[PDB]
Amino acid sequence: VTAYIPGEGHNLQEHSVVLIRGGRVKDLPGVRYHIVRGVYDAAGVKDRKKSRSKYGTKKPK
Amino acid sequence: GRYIGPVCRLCRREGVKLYLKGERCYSPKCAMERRPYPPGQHGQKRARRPSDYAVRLREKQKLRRIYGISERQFRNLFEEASKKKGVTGSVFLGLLESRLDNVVYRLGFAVSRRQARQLVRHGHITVNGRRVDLPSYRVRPGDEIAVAEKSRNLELIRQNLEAMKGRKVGPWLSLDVEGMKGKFLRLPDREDLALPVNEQLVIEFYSR
Amino acid sequence: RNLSALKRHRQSLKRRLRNKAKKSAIKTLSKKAIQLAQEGKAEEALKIMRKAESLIDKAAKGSTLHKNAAARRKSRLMRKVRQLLEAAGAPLIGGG
Amino acid sequence: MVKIRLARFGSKHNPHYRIVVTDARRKRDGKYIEKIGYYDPRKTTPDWLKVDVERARYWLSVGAQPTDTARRLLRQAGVFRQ
Amino acid sequence: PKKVLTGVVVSDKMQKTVTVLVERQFPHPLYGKVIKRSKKYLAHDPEEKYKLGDVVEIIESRPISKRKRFRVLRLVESGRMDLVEKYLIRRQNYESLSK
RNA sequence: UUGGAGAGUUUGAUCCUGGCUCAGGGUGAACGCUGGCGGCGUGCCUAAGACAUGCAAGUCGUGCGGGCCGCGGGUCCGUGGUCAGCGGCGGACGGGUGAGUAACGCGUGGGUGACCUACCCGGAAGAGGGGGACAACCCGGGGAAACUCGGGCUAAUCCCCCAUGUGGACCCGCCCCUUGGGGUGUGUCCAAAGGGCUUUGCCCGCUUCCGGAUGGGCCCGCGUCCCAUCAGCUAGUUGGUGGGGUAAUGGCCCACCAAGGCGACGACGGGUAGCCGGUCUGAGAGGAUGGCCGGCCACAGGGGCACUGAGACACGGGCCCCACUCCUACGGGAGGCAGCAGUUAGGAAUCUUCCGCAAUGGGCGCAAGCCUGACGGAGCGACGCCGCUUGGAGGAAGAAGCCCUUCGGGGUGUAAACUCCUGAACCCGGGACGAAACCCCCGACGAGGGGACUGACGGUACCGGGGUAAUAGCGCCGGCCAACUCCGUGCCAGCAGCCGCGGUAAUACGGAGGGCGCGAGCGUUACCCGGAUUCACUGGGCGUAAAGGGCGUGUAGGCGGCCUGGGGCGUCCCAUGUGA
RNA sequence: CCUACGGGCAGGCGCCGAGGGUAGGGCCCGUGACUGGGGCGAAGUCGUAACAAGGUAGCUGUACCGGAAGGUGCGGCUGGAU
Ligand code: SF4
Ligand SMILES: [Mg+2]
Ligand SMILES: [Mg+2]
Ligand SMILES: [Mg+2]
Ligand SMILES: [Mg+2]
Ligand SMILES: [Mg+2]
Ligand SMILES: [Mg+2]
Ligand SMILES: [Mg+2]
Ligand SMILES: [Mg+2]
Ligand SMILES: [Mg+2]
Ligand SMILES: [Mg+2]
Ligand SMILES: [Mg+2]
Ligand SMILES: [Mg+2]
Ligand SMILES: [Mg+2]
Ligand SMILES: [Mg+2]
Ligand SMILES: [Mg+2]
Ligand SMILES: [Mg+2]
Ligand SMILES: [Mg+2]
Ligand SMILES: [Mg+2]
Ligand SMILES: [Mg+2]
Ligand SMILES: [Mg+2]
Ligand SMILES: [Mg+2]
Ligand SMILES: [Mg+2]
Ligand SMILES: [Mg+2]
Ligand SMILES: [Mg+2]
Ligand SMILES: [Mg+2]
Ligand SMILES: [Mg+2]
Ligand SMILES: [Mg+2]
Ligand SMILES: [Mg+2]
Ligand SMILES: [Mg+2]
Ligand SMILES: [Mg+2]
Ligand SMILES: [Mg+2]
Ligand SMILES: [Mg+2]
Ligand SMILES: [Mg+2]
Ligand SMILES: [Mg+2]
Ligand SMILES: [Mg+2]
Ligand SMILES: [Mg+2]
Ligand SMILES: [Mg+2]
Ligand SMILES: [Mg+2]
Ligand SMILES: [Mg+2]
Ligand SMILES: [Mg+2]
Ligand SMILES: [Mg+2]
Ligand SMILES: [Mg+2]
Ligand SMILES: [Mg+2]
Ligand SMILES: [Mg+2]
Ligand SMILES: [Mg+2]
Ligand SMILES: [Mg+2]
Ligand SMILES: [Mg+2]
Ligand SMILES: [Mg+2]
Ligand SMILES: [Mg+2]
Ligand SMILES: [Mg+2]
Ligand SMILES: [Mg+2]
Ligand SMILES: [Mg+2]
Ligand SMILES: [Mg+2]
Ligand SMILES: [Mg+2]
Ligand SMILES: [Mg+2]
Ligand SMILES: [Mg+2]
Ligand SMILES: [Mg+2]
Ligand SMILES: [Mg+2]
Ligand SMILES: [Mg+2]
Ligand SMILES: [Mg+2]
Ligand SMILES: [Mg+2]
Ligand SMILES: [Mg+2]
Ligand SMILES: [Mg+2]
Ligand SMILES: [Mg+2]
Ligand SMILES: [Mg+2]
Ligand SMILES: [Mg+2]
Ligand SMILES: [Mg+2]
Ligand SMILES: [Mg+2]
Ligand SMILES: [Mg+2]
Ligand SMILES: [Mg+2]
Ligand SMILES: [Mg+2]
Ligand SMILES: [Mg+2]
Ligand SMILES: [Mg+2]
Ligand SMILES: [Mg+2]
Ligand SMILES: [Mg+2]
Ligand SMILES: [Mg+2]
Ligand SMILES: [Mg+2]
Ligand SMILES: [Mg+2]
Ligand SMILES: [Mg+2]
Ligand SMILES: [Mg+2]
Ligand SMILES: [Mg+2]
Ligand SMILES: [Mg+2]
Ligand SMILES: [Mg+2]
Ligand SMILES: [Mg+2]
Ligand SMILES: [Mg+2]
Ligand SMILES: [Mg+2]
Ligand SMILES: [Mg+2]
Ligand SMILES: [Mg+2]
Ligand SMILES: [Mg+2]
Ligand SMILES: [Mg+2]
Ligand SMILES: [Mg+2]
Ligand SMILES: [Mg+2]
Ligand SMILES: [Mg+2]
Ligand SMILES: [Mg+2]
Ligand SMILES: [Mg+2]
Ligand SMILES: [Mg+2]
Ligand SMILES: [Mg+2]
Ligand SMILES: [Mg+2]
Ligand SMILES: [Mg+2]
Ligand SMILES: [Mg+2]
Ligand SMILES: [Mg+2]
Ligand SMILES: [Mg+2]
Ligand SMILES: [Mg+2]
Ligand SMILES: [Mg+2]
Ligand SMILES: [Mg+2]
Ligand SMILES: [Mg+2]
Ligand SMILES: [Mg+2]
Ligand SMILES: [Mg+2]
Ligand SMILES: [Mg+2]
Ligand SMILES: [Mg+2]
Ligand SMILES: [Mg+2]
Ligand SMILES: [Mg+2]
Ligand SMILES: [Mg+2]
Repeated sequence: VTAYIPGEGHNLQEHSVVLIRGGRVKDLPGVRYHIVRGVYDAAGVKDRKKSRSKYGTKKPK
Repeated sequence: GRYIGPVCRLCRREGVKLYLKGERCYSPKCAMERRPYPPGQHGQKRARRPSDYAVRLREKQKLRRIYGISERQFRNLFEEASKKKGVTGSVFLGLLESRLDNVVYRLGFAVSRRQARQLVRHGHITVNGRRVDLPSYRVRPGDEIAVAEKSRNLELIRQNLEAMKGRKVGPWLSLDVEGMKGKFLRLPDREDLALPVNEQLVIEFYSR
Repeated sequence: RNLSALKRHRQSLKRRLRNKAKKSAIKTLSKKAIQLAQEGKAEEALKIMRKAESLIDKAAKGSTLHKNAAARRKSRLMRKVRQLLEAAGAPLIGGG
Repeated sequence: MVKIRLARFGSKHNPHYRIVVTDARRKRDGKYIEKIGYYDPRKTTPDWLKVDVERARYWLSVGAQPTDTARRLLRQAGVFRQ
Repeated sequence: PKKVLTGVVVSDKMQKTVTVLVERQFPHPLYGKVIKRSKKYLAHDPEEKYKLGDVVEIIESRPISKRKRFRVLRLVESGRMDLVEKYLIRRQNYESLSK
């Protein structure tokens, strides 16, 4: 299937190993699942500050 | 753990003076007396009509913040009430009251409940003899809530006990002052305290 | 890689042997008897019939035949002998 | 045989036996034939042993055999004083 | 007790055996209404003495054959061929339910 | 009568219909960000895929005869041990798992005149005389091992025969009975084993029989999921006679005879599933569900089989076929973790190759005692619930920093600083309950009294004394829904559960300040119930919203007028058993 | 071979039997050159069939036809303006 990559900017390319979760994207028909950032070869959003667990981004100092 | 943070803002949001501080609460330095408007950048703005939801939230938070208690332990108690025989508010209020740490501050050994815990906690309190360092203890009719003998002789409790010689406290309670001992005689009728809170409203918040 | 569970097995072999042996014996004699009483030959069938009945019941004693089995084996035996002889007759021994 | 013994209830470091007449080969905390009294070895109560002595003797009559440590809590319950 | 049932013989066509059609009413667990269900029993008739129409009692009995676990207790009433015809037509009516 | 809340979205607006959506509770969970403590639970839901090493079932010298070593010390006899053997009883319990199974499998109530039951208990009787085998051992032949073949010796609670016959078994007759129940008469048939001490008597044993209890076997009524786009099924099929078989009924099996049995009350077929106690939810009715604990069932690499036995068609017993795997000396042979751990694979994902028999319980044993990955505990994992912490009192008309600002001030904020009080952690000493039985003493091995031994957890819990201010995180702030402002972006980047936000003034994107909610947790995804009276029994509907069959005729079925009477099936009442 | 000799054991034959093999059928899943429509997109092309008497009232069952919506016949319905 086809899955959405949430967040600003991603390190995904062909062969990237990925974890998915349920939940469509109302506006992209056929996208019915989401990629979990911060799991396997899909990394978190560099620089998120707000709502980070949802974008797999660790906590900054 | 429990709330443990800025504590004046609570009243300021809840609109009423909740006596969470013990002493300062009576000086005109009290947060409420200086600013009787809600915390933060927007307290000074012409507040908008609060929704029924709003209404009941605040009222519960109010009743909760009063005892500085975790939402769980709060909920359970409510639940313990909703099962239990009688009228829910009573029992909820009644049960809430029978919490040692509260019952410690009630018989006045402390100025804040928030301080009364630290006592209950650090072992400085006891019941019918044995020491009890668990603030959630459900104090029951008959109990003797002494101060730990090996704590009778302490500055912090000396002060607090003394301002209590001639204080009238609770139709449901007694106090051999100077001996530093008290009695839980009964759970309040609602009359017995008039906390600034329509607890019917709290039932309604949960029944949603 | 072992046990005296083996021991327990070794025995089963030998016990088995005893059983099977005593058990066939029955059949031979028992039926030899039914045989006679068919061609009866009355007296003999009764002679044999007993040497059956003893062996049947001597099985019954142990772990070979169960009791009711000996009983079962007996009832059917006698009925056959009798009713066979009863189509010629009559008994020169017992029982009965 | 049918037996008479301690089927543990309670919880970790909080023993609490039910003395039961169970089939020798039932599991220890298993289906029993009949409960006949309890027993608390930590002793933390007014009565930590009641023992339907009239029943315990029935089973005793009609065959049952108690454990070692169940015989005693029946001696202690006076089931043998004649 | 040994369960006893009351029903009509609908088939005599076996030797030393008859088919006894028991019925019952029982109110429907959810929808309330009293509803009917019936069942056939192969009933033991050592004397081949019961006939069609015969409304009889049968009793839970020691197993006679695979499927015969009842002996015919007692004649209760003769000649209700009006019943036999009930069942019989229902059966007949089935030829029409194929495809 | 302890129990019942709704909201968003079809329009310019309305009412109605109707779907989609959310807030609630839940879980053997998993994912993210973060993570201090303690207790009680709990933790391969996927591959019933594959498994290295260890461990999970044994014990009795008070059944017997020997080997090796030792203590007594005249080849010997004793005593102890130890090794196997012969003989016991156990190994069918306990532990595991859910593959199969829509079934008398399970649940519930019943039947058995159709039945069995080791060790236990109660009671009646009893144990006389012979005779024999086989291992161990000695002797030879085979191998790397697994081991093994042949020959001879010998004990016993091993085997067999005779005797005795309370008794019991069986044929026939008869009486009561009424499915094969009980009694009896004639015929017939069957018992046995000894061991140890204090040695004219106990005790553990052995035998036949009766009853109890206990665990079962079998049988019947009622209940038990989806598809009728599965409608017809059936030759051991359905019934009979006769046999065989079994503890016992039974086409369970066989021979013969008859032509029967089953199905819209859903046969047959296909799909899914172990069932219940319970669990989750719900006002209830309902819906969902069967992990943990308890009960029953089923399987033990896939299959078939029976042996021994009271009981198995036997997880760590046997045989054989298959599949895979290893071993080696290349000749041959060995395996069965759905036991406890553990490895690997698979997966989003589920743990220590721990500790001990102290308890409890089980096996053997007179007892001592041995075995016990059952079990009691410890280990790991915020997996769940519960309790505890990161402090408490004081402290400015209010610091710096940062945010807003109409440039006056507003905000974080008593928050901080700083003051004093307490004292999680750590240090120090003490240190359990769980353990009183078995045993020994006296009593009589009984009643009873008396003494003693024994703790994995654990030097832990907890008691006492000294003592340190000592982790905070996460979601969210357009409406539903509690929480608002600046900046950057400019139909981009992005957000998104639904309605919808972004086209240079965005409370809806991103950071910030501020705010709301929870707090060693917070959020996400998945699934279940709920909101959904949205399958409606409770508690909906069909003129136009989705929905009356094109119309007759009619089978089964559902339903049915006034009066009287019998029965009493539904219905109603009480009692009573069951509802672990 | 044992004797326990009217017997037992070996051993032999048979039934049945795991499965294996030969042959022929039933169902189900996966997949296939090519192919038929369907949903969606949309920022295109062609026309404008329906909603107004929608510019030929409309809808309809059927039959025949046409790039396409559609048209026409026969019958029916008003859920048709005047
Ligand atoms: S001071 Fe006034 S506001 Fe601040 S806590 Fe005491 S009472 Fe509440
Ligand atoms: Mg890569
Ligand atoms: Mg979703
Ligand atoms: Mg967001
Ligand atoms: Mg107040
Ligand atoms: Mg107050
Ligand atoms: Mg209001
Ligand atoms: Mg109430
Ligand atoms: Mg052995
Ligand atoms: Mg022969
Ligand atoms: Mg046998
Ligand atoms: Mg026998
Ligand atoms: Mg028959
Ligand atoms: Mg009510
Ligand atoms: Mg609601
Ligand atoms: Mg809209
Ligand atoms: Mg519309
Ligand atoms: Mg609109
Ligand atoms: Mg709606
Ligand atoms: Mg609710
Ligand atoms: Mg939820
Ligand atoms: Mg996590
Ligand atoms: Mg981590
Ligand atoms: Mg599994
Ligand atoms: Mg596989
Ligand atoms: Mg593999
Ligand atoms: Mg071991
Ligand atoms: Mg002995
Ligand atoms: Mg020894
Ligand atoms: Mg030995
Ligand atoms: Mg075994
Ligand atoms: Mg087992
Ligand atoms: Mg088991
Ligand atoms: Mg299963
Ligand atoms: Mg099926
Ligand atoms: Mg049934
Ligand atoms: Mg049943
Ligand atoms: Mg002898
Ligand atoms: Mg001899
Ligand atoms: Mg004799
Ligand atoms: Mg028969
Ligand atoms: Mg058997
Ligand atoms: Mg059959
Ligand atoms: Mg035949
Ligand atoms: Mg039926
Ligand atoms: Mg149907
Ligand atoms: Mg299947
Ligand atoms: Mg299954
Ligand atoms: Mg409801
Ligand atoms: Mg419903
Ligand atoms: Mg289920
Ligand atoms: Mg499950
Ligand atoms: Mg279970
Ligand atoms: Mg199998
Ligand atoms: Mg396997
Ligand atoms: Mg196998
Ligand atoms: Mg198998
Ligand atoms: Mg045995
Ligand atoms: Mg096997
Ligand atoms: Mg089995
Ligand atoms: Mg195994
Ligand atoms: Mg090997
Ligand atoms: Mg070689
Ligand atoms: Mg071989
Ligand atoms: Mg192995
Ligand atoms: Mg593992
Ligand atoms: Mg792995
Ligand atoms: Mg992997
Ligand atoms: Mg564990
Ligand atoms: Mg032990
Ligand atoms: Mg023990
Ligand atoms: Mg014993
Ligand atoms: Mg061992
Ligand atoms: Mg161990
Ligand atoms: Mg354990
Ligand atoms: Mg100021
Ligand atoms: Mg200020
Ligand atoms: Mg400032
Ligand atoms: Mg300022
Ligand atoms: Mg402070
Ligand atoms: Mg102790
Ligand atoms: Mg939130
Ligand atoms: Mg909310
Ligand atoms: Mg709001
Ligand atoms: Mg840009
Ligand atoms: Mg802007
Ligand atoms: Mg938002
Ligand atoms: Mg924003
Ligand atoms: Mg907590
Ligand atoms: Mg969560
Ligand atoms: Mg739902
Ligand atoms: Mg209705
Ligand atoms: Mg409706
Ligand atoms: Mg009509
Ligand atoms: Mg009509
Ligand atoms: Mg009619
Ligand atoms: Mg009628
Ligand atoms: Mg009528
Ligand atoms: Mg009438
Ligand atoms: Mg009636
Ligand atoms: Mg009842
Ligand atoms: Mg042979
Ligand atoms: Mg075949
Ligand atoms: Mg075949
Ligand atoms: Mg083969
Ligand atoms: Mg295609
Ligand atoms: Mg195509
Ligand atoms: Mg037109
Ligand atoms: Mg037009
Ligand atoms: Mg037109
Ligand atoms: Mg036309
Ligand atoms: Mg053209
Ligand atoms: Mg034309
Ligand atoms: Mg017409």
